[PDB]
Amino acid sequence: MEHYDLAIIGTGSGNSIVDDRYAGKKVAICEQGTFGGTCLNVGCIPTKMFVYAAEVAHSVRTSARYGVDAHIDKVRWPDIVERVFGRIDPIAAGGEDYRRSDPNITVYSSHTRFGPKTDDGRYTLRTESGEEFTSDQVVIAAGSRTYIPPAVVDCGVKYHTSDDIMRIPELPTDLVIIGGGFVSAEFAHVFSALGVHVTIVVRGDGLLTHCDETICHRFNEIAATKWDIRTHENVIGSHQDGDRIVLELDDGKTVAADTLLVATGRVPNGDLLDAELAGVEVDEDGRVIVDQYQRTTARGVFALGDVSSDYQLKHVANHEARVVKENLLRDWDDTASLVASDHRFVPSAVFTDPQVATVGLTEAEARAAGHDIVVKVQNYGDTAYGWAMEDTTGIAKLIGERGTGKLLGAHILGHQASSIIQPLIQAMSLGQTAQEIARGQYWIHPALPEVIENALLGLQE
Amino acid sequence: MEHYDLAIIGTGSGNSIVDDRYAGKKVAICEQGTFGGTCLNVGCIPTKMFVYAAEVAHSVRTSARYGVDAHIDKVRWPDIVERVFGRIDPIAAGGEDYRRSDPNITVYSSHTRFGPKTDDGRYTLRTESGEEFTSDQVVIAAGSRTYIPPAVVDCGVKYHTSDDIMRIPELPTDLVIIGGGFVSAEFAHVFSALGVHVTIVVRGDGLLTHCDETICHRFNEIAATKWDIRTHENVIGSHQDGDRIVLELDDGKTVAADTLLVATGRVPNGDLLDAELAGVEVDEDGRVIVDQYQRTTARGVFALGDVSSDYQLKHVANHEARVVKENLLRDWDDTASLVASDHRFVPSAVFTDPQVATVGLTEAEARAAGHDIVVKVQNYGDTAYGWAMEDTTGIAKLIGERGTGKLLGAHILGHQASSIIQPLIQAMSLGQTAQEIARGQYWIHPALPEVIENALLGLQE
Repeated sequence: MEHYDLAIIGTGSGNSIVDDRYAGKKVAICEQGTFGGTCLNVGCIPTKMFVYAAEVAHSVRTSARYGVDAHIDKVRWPDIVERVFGRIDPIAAGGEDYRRSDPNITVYSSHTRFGPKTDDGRYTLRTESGEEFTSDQVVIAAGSRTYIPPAVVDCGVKYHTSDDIMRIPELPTDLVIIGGGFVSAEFAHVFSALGVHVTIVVRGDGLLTHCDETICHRFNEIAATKWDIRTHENVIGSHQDGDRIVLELDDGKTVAADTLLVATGRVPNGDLLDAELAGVEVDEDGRVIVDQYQRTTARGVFALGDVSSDYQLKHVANHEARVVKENLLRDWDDTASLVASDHRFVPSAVFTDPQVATVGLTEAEARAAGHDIVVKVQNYGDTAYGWAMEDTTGIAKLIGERGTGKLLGAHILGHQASSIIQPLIQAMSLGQTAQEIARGQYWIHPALPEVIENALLGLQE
Repeated sequence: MEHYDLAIIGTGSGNSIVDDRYAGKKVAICEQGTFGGTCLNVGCIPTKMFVYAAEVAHSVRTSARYGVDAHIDKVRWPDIVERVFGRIDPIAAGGEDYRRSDPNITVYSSHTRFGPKTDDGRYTLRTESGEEFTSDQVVIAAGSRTYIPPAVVDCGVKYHTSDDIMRIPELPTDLVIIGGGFVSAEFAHVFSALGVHVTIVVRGDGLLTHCDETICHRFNEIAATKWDIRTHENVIGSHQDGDRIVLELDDGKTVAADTLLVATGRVPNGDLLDAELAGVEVDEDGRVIVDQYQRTTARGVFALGDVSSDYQLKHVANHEARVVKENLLRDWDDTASLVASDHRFVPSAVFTDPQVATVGLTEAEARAAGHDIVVKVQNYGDTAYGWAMEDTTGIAKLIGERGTGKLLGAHILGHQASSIIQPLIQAMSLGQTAQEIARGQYWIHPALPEVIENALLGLQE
């Protein structure tokens, strides 16, 4: 019989768990699909890669705006796909040899359930891969999986999410997109920059109704002038009609396009473990119960982001991986000095046209929290940039508590959003105020971040 | 003869100093070139404006690397120039009435100069503009003035600096550029992106020998391949030969090109004021002497910016104007509440191909300060930005003191250098330690600012 000291499933951040410290144990990291979890092969890392191809293919489109003329000539879609996913296929087969070919660890193939605890209290793990093995401690990453509404299970039309549409063999002539959220808004810009009309069919009223209000506003009012935005219009079902896919719409007006897309949201993958038997709560989501220290209800076993966090992102996953790989040594005894995850302020970034990056709380949140607010919206304009790009619609909305000047969540759309929210992230996370950032440091001028200046300067303080 | 409560020489930042507070006094100003100083009319706002047109004209050139095809098609040089200077011609004569006619002030013309103090100790100021008036306090902005070596008085060939080469009627077919002193080599990229061979002729050894050593190195060793870089070889004399100008070199290398450029450096403007009579020392440079509080040697009179400071930039000029506009009221008595400028770290940004941004001290300087250092080189590469863009040549130099994990100057070159040094600028200003900044906050994954991540992570701590 085989038995390890520590086990892992997903390796989004689960490959970061293996460190020194242990260095002399038996470890298994049974990964089911490509080593890297959801991070490198399907989720965060593989995205944002096509984005630069799209950004060049968009700057050529907008070249006329800057006294420049440029032609698309030809689109090397095969070369773009091989440049993106020809980079992460051998590297994927690299973090796997880390824990297969190399000694004190051994990894197997897909499937990793849970089994009844042994009489001596150890954790049982089951592969449907003709094998069963127990261990002492097992941490679960198991990434996340995109979710398709029943409209696809009533037909069988070929569907694509973030998992596969980046490796589609051909560039469509006309594309359908459904979903208003994180996973769906990137491909709209990414593809439309490469010469395809996309047809957005959401389930609410507009795109991404779970972000900033005064950012949803001016993202709707630029997405309308590029993509076909159908509002509610709940897709009732689909029926293929030869070539060209046609979905049936809530108001009868059936919509047609070449290729399909879905990705309305994600769900964690804790259910597939049947942890109900091993005394672990999963709670419908797949989220798997944890706490501050990512500690579940069973001993020695833990979980990480996506599968468990309240943010399905890799930075929170890395902090949770930090506390996981650290807490298997500072035993569950001392709830102090056991090191807890940072589940305060986190940034989210959706790279579309234009980019968007948010952090902290929105106006609705702080108004529901009872504080009086000094919100400002700085136009990507009055800076010495703005006019250099003829940027008319880019904005950075910054929220701060009055009296003291405590910034509480920024929301920026326009050129350079992620590398502009980062000063605001730094100020947010560790006891920085607002004026401090404003007139306590130089802003190079005419550097891009100058917006923050007029974003912070004009506040109450 | 007249006497005012406040006088000014130049309104580069002089339009911002008179900022309420007084609101009910008599104020006089003196403009020689154009109301608005060098920022709005010649310096910061321009130069960097054409840069985005050039950067689009460079992304088209590099599109081939990313499975993209794009054409140079057309350069709308007249439309670019009118798009640039259609912003600073009416606004210059708009922000000027802001501080000249309305609502209780009077400003005069021509170059002004100090005159002998009156018997009651008041400052006399002389405009060659027929009229003369004195005052009680006078601030000197006088920006900075471009400097041409004697190399031009031995020829008479048409020469261009930052003042005018952006408003040249046509775009040359082959261009020569001289000057390596002040951070001038922006126009090299700006023009070469628009289809003209530029010929750099320095006076030292390489381009801009007053920057970081291991950055001058890897910037010269890409500028050699993109632009025609002629090393040292002091031109001295010149002789124009029709359209294409040919300079005669001491070593025989006659250089040829259509249009010329002259950006070897700038010098402060204290000499032309003959302020020597009104008791203010004009040091060797021609500069205006001040100190922490921007306090010169005569009372009530002050100076700010490049005309007096040791930094020829507009952000430091605006901070010095910030302290100035307040210190004209808090008399020299309380030197503790007379408030001082922040003259530690200052950021510089040179917008070329690619951009570059520096802050604090370089490695040589910090070695001259006696600290043992934990320098890191991030390489701008294995991060997800360079991983998606095949970014090979961008770099980030981070300097830090050992033991505690301090910091002594960041230096970043690449696509996004100005808007990435700003988190590092904020970290510099207020005692954040490398350890704190690294994993004490979230950094968006996958996103450009991840470059800072492994720049801080891969350290002694």
